[PDB]
Amino acid sequence: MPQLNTTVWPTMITPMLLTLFLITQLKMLNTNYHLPPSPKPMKMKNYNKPW
Amino acid sequence: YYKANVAKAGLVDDFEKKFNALKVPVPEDKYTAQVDAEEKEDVKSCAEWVSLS
Repeated sequence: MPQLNTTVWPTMITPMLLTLFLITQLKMLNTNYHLPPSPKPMKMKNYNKPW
Repeated sequence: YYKANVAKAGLVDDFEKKFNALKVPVPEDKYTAQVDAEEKEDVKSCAEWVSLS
């Protein structure tokens, strides 16, 4: 089994740690879901006329 | 009706004299000036609030 040849094990481990812990995560951080544009038509800090 | 129908000595006549020259007290306002002042104050407050609006 070529999977047991431990000589090429760093070549398979070092890029993965860059791809899984740096690049894919930097691409998920740039995937953002903004909160809904919910517009409140009820917002009026008013008060009775000056009486 | 009270000169020619009253046979009494001048009582009608002195009554009419005392009545022709009676000073009946005309009441004074004493209350409109202060409500005018209150209207001025209220107009001031209302114009201030309107500038805010």
